Amino acid sequence: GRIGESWVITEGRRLIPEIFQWSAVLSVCLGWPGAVYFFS
Amino acid sequence: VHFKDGVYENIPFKVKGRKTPYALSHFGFFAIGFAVPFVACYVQLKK
Amino acid sequence: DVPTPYACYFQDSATPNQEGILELHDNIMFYLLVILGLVSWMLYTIVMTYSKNPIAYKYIKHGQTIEVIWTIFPAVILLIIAFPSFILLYLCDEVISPAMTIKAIGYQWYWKYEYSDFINDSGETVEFESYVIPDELLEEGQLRLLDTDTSMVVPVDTHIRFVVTAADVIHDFAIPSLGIKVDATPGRLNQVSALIQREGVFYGACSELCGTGHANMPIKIEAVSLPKFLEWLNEQ
Amino acid sequence: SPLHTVGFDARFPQQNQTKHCWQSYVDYHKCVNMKGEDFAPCKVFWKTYNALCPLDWIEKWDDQREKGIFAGDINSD
Amino acid sequence: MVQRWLYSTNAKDIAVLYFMLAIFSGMAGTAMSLIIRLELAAPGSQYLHGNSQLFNVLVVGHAVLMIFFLVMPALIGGFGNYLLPLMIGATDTAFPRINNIAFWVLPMGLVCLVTSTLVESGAGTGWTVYPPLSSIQAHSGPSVDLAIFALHLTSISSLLGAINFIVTTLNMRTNGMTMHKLPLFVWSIFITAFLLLLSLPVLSAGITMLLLDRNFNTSFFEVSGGGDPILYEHLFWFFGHPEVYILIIPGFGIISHVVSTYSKKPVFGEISMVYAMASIGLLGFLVWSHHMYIVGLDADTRAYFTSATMIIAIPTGIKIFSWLATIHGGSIRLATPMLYAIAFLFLFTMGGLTGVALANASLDVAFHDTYYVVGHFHYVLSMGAIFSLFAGYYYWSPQILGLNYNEKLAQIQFWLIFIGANVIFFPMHFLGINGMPRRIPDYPDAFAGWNYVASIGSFIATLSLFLFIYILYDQLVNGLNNKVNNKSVIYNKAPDFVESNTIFNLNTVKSSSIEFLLTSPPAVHSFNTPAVQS
Amino acid sequence: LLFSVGLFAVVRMAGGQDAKTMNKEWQLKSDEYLKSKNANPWGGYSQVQSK
Amino acid sequence: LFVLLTSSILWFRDIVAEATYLGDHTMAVRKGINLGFLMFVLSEVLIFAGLFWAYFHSAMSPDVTLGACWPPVGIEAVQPTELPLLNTIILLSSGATVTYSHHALIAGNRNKALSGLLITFWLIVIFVTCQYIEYTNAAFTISDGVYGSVFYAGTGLHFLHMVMLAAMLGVNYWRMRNYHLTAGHHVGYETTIIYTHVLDVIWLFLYVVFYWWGV
Amino acid sequence: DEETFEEFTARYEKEFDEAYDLFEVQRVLNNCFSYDLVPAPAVIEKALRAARRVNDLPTAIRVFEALKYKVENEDQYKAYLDELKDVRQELGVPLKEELFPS
Amino acid sequence: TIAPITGTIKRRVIMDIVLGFSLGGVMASYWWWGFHMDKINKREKFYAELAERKK
Ligand code: HEA
Ligand code: HEA
Ligand SMILES: [Cu+2]
Repeated sequence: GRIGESWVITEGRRLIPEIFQWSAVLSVCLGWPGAVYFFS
Repeated sequence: VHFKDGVYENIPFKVKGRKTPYALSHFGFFAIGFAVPFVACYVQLKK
Repeated sequence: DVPTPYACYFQDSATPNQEGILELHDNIMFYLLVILGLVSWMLYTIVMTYSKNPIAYKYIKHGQTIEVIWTIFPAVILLIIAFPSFILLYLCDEVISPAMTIKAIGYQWYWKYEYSDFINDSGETVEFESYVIPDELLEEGQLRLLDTDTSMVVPVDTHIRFVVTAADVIHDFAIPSLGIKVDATPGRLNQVSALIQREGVFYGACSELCGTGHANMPIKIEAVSLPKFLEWLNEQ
Repeated sequence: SPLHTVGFDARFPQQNQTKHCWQSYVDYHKCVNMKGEDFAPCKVFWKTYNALCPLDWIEKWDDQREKGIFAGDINSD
Repeated sequence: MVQRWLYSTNAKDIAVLYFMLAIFSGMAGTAMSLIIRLELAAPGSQYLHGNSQLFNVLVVGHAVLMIFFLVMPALIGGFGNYLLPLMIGATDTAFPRINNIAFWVLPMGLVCLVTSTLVESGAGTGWTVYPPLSSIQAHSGPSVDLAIFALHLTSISSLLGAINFIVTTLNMRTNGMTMHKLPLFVWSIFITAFLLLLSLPVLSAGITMLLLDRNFNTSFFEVSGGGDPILYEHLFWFFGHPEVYILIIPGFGIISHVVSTYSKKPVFGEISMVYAMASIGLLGFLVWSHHMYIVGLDADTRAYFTSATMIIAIPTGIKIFSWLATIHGGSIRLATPMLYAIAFLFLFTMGGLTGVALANASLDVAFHDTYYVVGHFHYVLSMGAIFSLFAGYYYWSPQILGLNYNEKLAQIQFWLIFIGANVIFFPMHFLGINGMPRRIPDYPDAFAGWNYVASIGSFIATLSLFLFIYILYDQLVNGLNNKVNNKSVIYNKAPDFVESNTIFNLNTVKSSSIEFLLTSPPAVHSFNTPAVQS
Repeated sequence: LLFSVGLFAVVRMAGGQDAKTMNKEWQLKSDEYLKSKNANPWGGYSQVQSK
Repeated sequence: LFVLLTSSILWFRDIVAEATYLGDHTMAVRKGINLGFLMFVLSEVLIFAGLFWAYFHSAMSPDVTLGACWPPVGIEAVQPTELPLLNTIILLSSGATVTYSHHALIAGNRNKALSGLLITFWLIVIFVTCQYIEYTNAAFTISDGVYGSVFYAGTGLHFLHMVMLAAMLGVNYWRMRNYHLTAGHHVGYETTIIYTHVLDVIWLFLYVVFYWWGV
Repeated sequence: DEETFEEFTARYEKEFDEAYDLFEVQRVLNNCFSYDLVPAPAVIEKALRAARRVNDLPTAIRVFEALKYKVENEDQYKAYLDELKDVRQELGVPLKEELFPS
Repeated sequence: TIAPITGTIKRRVIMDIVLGFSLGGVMASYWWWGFHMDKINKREKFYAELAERKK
């Protein structure tokens, strides 16, 4: 109820949505090492 | 001095004119956008 | 060491002060990266949640207790990151048992180095010249903007002071590997403490405007074995 | 110079050493050009004006004294 | 008919004219910076035959032009003379003659600086004019004198404008308005004007002293003759750092106004941070000397300077978190002001992070004059000034013209400048750690790929400027179409799930000032009645 | 982006050749000279940039 | 330069002529012009203070070489002292006698005001003549070898503000000759009341030192 | 400063006594839902009768779907379900059978 | 029909700040530890040649 539904997202923000944050910075690895490999 | 409604006259240019329908003055603005560095280079060196 | 294309790491440390300051800066930038990640996650979660926010709250103003909590958090954080900075600066600004001195008073658009600490044959000073190598003089065996007429030899495993000054315009004695850089006022005089630990070749430049020939004023130093260094100071 | 020639800096530990050579040279000149016999009292701080102080200023002062015209704001006595 | 554009007694014409002058200077600076980066695209002489003298001439032209004719005039003058006396309820601002004199002494500066840049000798010492680097022996001719005269006249213009703003705030306040609860923009302009009034005269005195040295051939700061140029170096620092505050704080006020009028919620700790900004303005005279750590000051002096420079750095994070709370719990719209403010705040967080990395004095020994310092201030100045001006324009164009601007063009413009800035500024970390040596016309070819990507980003910025001018043309030619259809944004803020269509139509804006619902700028006689507020 | 890359390509083509030295073999010789002695940091990685 | 100066003076006298002639004067215009003129004189005061501090800063002698201990003994150049002391002392006397003569004028506006204006004209003429006597061959030619020319340069640059003070007094007198500046929306009086009070303080600051110090 | 919240409620009822159009209903609903407080069934019924004083069924849809989606409140459903059921059965506003099957 | 309300302001910011700190710390620390162990092994090797120079 008040406690059971409180942890739906309170403790769920560490394993459910971290993929979004990880992919929000994934551009660096695909972009800059790719350019390094292309030029060198 | 107090006859400006303030809809299209606020700009310090005249919209009217067949020779310059905001086409000659703005092309001059285009020219002067890159004119000063080009002439600065041209005075001492080549472009 | 030597600048390299598409590098990913700082050059090898040449003095213990360099390694200490780089490690402390690494810890500082670790803290900076974690707080930047904090702020980035703040922004990301807030925008993602409120791109479809149903209700806009309006009556939360100060929260004085938690307000002063995040007001006193940065102060203690900066004090914590400054205590190692405090001890590092207190150790670095002092000179502990210096051994010898090398001086560099470069003229306009080129460098000049002085080795008055060592005697060439008997009493007389050691002094030489060093000028840039342009494209026309860039033959097979020289580097553009990285090779000078004469290299600068350094005594390995020896505490060395850098009594640096200028003549006409401020010239910047820059050796990134040694972690040394001081702008030399022509009328003033500045000295710093350092000592090279390993044997190697390092390149530098002038990171301070000189004039028309400011660019072609490189610094080319090197390190060799102690008998070889002593012999070089003997012959020159 | 095995990491120790003069020990800890005591003459002027600060990085800036602008007004450093003149004081290190005036006492030496006074002790030298007074009788020309004994220099023992002023025979301990040689490295102060030999390595810590640039030798260019020292040789410039020596040349100026030799030629009879000095550039520094000093006193004849 | 020409007295309106030559003897404008009204503030709005002067504001738009300053905007035009600043945008012209900015586009010229951007084009010539593109030329410079093309010269630095690859080592050697591909387009310019070496000429390091000419190289530093255009480098100093770059710096001086964008600092003195792009960021300064419009960003303060337009917003000040359009809001500060208008929102308070004053009928008309005083001192039209002073503003006209400032305008008409400006072309002296423009022409003199053009002649100074277009002589064979020229002045090319960069933004630093400390002798004997700025000596007449290398940079001969009249360039130094013309630059000094331009400095003097620009300082006079800015100081007189600040005086007019200050007297308007102090005297033209309406009866129904408390001083403690002034809006953040008013306090921002107040602090900026007072810091300018306490900073510009010192630099003006130093510049006059240098002019006397160059004319009468005296010995004050030359190394020969027992001079101390470090005095003028400290004067320039105590100008620039408060001048950095002058350039940034009005941007902070503009962002605060945007977020307050958009997010529909109050700014967290509004009065507390008004007091904090007052403290910043009072204490800015103590953190001006964190750049001279290597000149030869004492260790205790280094400790004092570093202690000050990281003890006055908390309010930056305080403002970051306050605006984060201001956008927290409310409604955020996919509008250009939102994204402009978000990008500006994020890149400012990275810039402040780099500055905090620079705050330490021990690390400065190996970090000063490296690439990291120039990368840091390019970060902070570039994003701050450029994004603040862009957000101000895209947030205020319907406020001063009433003709809607395309949403699609604005979004693609933002994306272009944003991607250009990111691709330019990301590799600077590697560039700093390697130690790219600054101000070299022919740098070592090791950084060739990074120079290539920097040139690509610069050219992206230039085509973005072309998009800017084309967007201006599109607005001028199709404002009526934008008003007719939905191709452009019609209302600043979207309604919430509480409002009926008619109610929102008759309650389109609930802001803190009448400017939003004030009709397109009326004649020179506006605000005929005082503003009453309770 | 396409306009950027195309205009850069055409302006580079119109610029013409402006480097009579520093070919690939020049860089190879310089890297071999630098990375043959004097306490090399694992032989370096100074690859030639491009054509 | 002379025709530019005449054009500027003509523009100033013209604009004060339209100010006195068009009328339409309220408290707004008078207060605004008075505040603006006070700001201008405050800027002039700040310029004076900056110029004074330009040569005042040599107190602790923080230099490095060729001096670093004022005075840098070793050079016997021309001493700038004792040349302008007559001018500064007669200016001190004039400032002392006009510290409240302007207020006496504004209170009375009678024949005593005419006498005050006449004596002011005579004293400023004496000042400009005693400045003009040493015009070219004052100390030497300013071409090379500078050791003590800083005081002379300071006096030369300070004389200019007195020059425009005399010019504004003359243009005010001619404006009264044109019958425009009466006891209404006064612009000359509203500034000349505080001109002496804002001038004497800074001149005493510049005279207590820079003449009794640095010799 | 954790100020009182019933003062704004009493302001809502005193404006209800001065209510003259649906505009005041919109204003009071926006002000009440803006606050962090969860409205009790009493004040919810007061808002509902204020909206029905002009007899505007779309306003009833607004208030009901706002109650369904006012505040996450750690994802409170069952209380919301029973509250919506009773505030529906008091008068009868069947609308969830239309927009949901879309 | 719950009467005691207005108790959600305190914990929202607390959970947000702790989650942000944890996520930023982990994200930074990954590459920080990787590049740090790279540097530490390189420095240990360099110390090995430094010792062997005098040995
Ligand atoms: C005001 C701060 C500022 C800003 C914004 C910039 C912006 C930029 N700077 Fe500069 N720079 C300095 C301050 C600044 N710089 C300083 C102090 C120096 C050192 C000076 C020296 O030592 O001489 C320097 C030096 C410097 C150098 C060193 C010169 C060298 O030796 O070769 C380089 C190198 O390329 C460079 C590049 C750039 C680039 C690519 C940008 C790009 O960010 C440019 C992008 C800018 C735009 C986006 C402008 C858009 C134009 C508009 C039309 C505006 C429209 C707005 C409205 C009116 C609505 N800068
Ligand atoms: C927009 C303007 C701006 C801003 C905001 C800053 C911000 C800062 N700057 Fe910088 N700076 C410049 C403009 C700016 N700077 C310019 C033009 C120069 C070049 C001048 C010259 O050297 O030539 C320069 C150079 C410069 C130097 C010169 C380096 C050297 O000596 O050569 C130093 C050195 O200390 C420095 C320090 C700082 C610091 C500590 C901050 C801090 O205030 C940053 C504040 C932000 C943070 C606080 C981070 C985000 C918030 C937090 C994570 C909160 C928690 C963290 C802490 C409280 C520890 N700056
Ligand atoms: Cu600072």
